[PDB]
Amino acid sequence: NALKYLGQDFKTLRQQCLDSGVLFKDPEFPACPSALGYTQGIIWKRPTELCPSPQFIVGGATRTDICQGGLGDCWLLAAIASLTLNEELLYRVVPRDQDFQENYAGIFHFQFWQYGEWVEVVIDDRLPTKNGQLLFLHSEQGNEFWSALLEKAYAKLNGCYEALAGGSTVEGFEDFTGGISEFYDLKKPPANLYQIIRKALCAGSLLGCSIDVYSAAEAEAITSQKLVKSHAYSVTGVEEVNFQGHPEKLIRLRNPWGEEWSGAWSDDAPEWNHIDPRRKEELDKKVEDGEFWMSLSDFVRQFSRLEICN
Amino acid sequence: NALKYLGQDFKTLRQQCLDSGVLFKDPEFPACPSALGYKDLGPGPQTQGIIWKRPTELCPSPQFIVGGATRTDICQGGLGDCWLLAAIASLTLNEELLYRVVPRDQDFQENYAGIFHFQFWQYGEWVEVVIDDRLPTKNGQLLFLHSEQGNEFWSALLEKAYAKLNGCYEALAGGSTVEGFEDFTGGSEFYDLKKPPANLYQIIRKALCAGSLLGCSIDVYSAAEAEAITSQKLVKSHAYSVTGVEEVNFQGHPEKLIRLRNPWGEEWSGAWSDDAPEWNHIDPRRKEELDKKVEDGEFWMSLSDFVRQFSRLEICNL
Ligand SMILES: [Ca+2]
Ligand SMILES: [Ca+2]
Ligand SMILES: [Ca+2]
Ligand SMILES: [Ca+2]
Ligand SMILES: [Ca+2]
Repeated sequence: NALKYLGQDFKTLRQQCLDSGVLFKDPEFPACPSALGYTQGIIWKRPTELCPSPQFIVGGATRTDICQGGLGDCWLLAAIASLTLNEELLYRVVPRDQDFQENYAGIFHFQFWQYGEWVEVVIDDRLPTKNGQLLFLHSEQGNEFWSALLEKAYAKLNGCYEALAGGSTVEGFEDFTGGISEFYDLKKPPANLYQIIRKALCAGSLLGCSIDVYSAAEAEAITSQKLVKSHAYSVTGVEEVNFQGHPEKLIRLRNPWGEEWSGAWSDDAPEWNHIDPRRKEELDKKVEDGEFWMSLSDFVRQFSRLEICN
Repeated sequence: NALKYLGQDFKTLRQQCLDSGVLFKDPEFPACPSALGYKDLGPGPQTQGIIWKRPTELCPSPQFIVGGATRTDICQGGLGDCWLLAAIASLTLNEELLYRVVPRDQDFQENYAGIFHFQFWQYGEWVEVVIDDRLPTKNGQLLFLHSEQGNEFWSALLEKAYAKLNGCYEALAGGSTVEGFEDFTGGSEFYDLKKPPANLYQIIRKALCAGSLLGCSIDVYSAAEAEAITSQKLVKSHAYSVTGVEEVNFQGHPEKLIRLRNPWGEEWSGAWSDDAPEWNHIDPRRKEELDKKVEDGEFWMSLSDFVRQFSRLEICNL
């Protein structure tokens, strides 16, 4: 039974609002510069003000819905994308019976992991905007707001949105479910890296990776093959194809921007025409979406580290 | 051997500076508003009149360590990084590990070039972080972490290297971990003090002797109630170090006592407090041993009042 953060109860607070005919304004996280953590013309808007018929979830709560905005919370967002592949645990963190029509009182709740247990966090649905548009996390589908709201929820538990940026975890994700964070030096990898990744993905584990830098000015810089440096990616898959008379190990990556690697095994790359055309159809998706394949060899050369949250 | 953060090598950068006859200025963490933070320490009240000064500009003869690297040297300044500072205070009770994080062959005399290094735990390994010794100051004083001995600077510099690794000083405030301390050495366990285990005393004692890091705090139901002070001088929503357990004989029975330290360096006013009358009712030697009368942040409580007053105990087993 989850701890109520600051003793706020979603159900009793929603009822109070509904009965009063008001929308929730969270006294513990005001729509103020202190919630931002710091940029002109930021106005807080509810989804019901930006849209006539806002949806909480459209076509399922998926990684497609994870596009980073003007905030350096890549690790959190690559983590949420990874979490979408573990559907049962995603829907612990993101309660599904939440929407903008039934019982709508401008209030939402999420469950996070803090201090060896589940914590329930209540928020109001005012979200920072600039120019009629969400500043921070948004979905590919503009009528969809579950991920915008989830991110505000993490920001609340971290003190402000800015505290979400820069680090390799956040409050609500530290030792998630009481599991073991494991890290692999990709420059000295295990011989069975492919299997360890495949097993983790099958187990509903969370995997991400980054490219280390040697200068603060090189952070977020983009390589000649369109990788972003010092930037958390999701590992979203692995497959084996037969290429040039031998097995060929592939790894699938997703940039939390939602928009990619231009090297071997990239979306429009020529290696896909030298495999079983059936495999090209199944694997080579040609969408500018942040998600792409690399060979596992190219993966270990380009990136510094693999993280696995078991 | 530890990974060098941003590829920065202490020994070769230090010699470059000595050979140049300059003092190191870290190009990767400028003594600028950016190194401070974004809201409570961003551009514009707590940051008005901040001057960065090296300890050599603050003092005529600055020291790195004076009479040991000990918890009395951890006094929190105008920055809400209490979990970190309770962690570091806790870590001072594990000497072997403290001196892996704080390399001892550093000073302000021989080889001094305004550069220091510390090793932290990041991504399942040790990381070495280099800093210059320019520290934030206001009104002629350190703003953030300082020692009780004003000529001592190891802990001030340590907290600066944590700030660097975390992006800025502000990044160290608010949390129950920080970059360089997440899953320290492969280590965390949490006890609900309102439904505690029968053997809690023994769990704590074992952990303290293992050289584990122990800490505790009081939860709030209101954000405004953070850092509020109770009628018995406890601070709410505030990281404390657990630094000791003892059993004394009191009113015919064994009495279990726990020692806590406020990382402000300044205390519980109740039973077993510094000047509490209970002490005059146990063996005089145990009183001289245990009852130190110093406003230093550190005090005893009975384990019974501890579980009544505090919400949660963290144990980070190394
Ligand atoms: Ca969707
Ligand atoms: Ca592209
Ligand atoms: Ca793509
Ligand atoms: Ca000292
Ligand atoms: Ca004292």
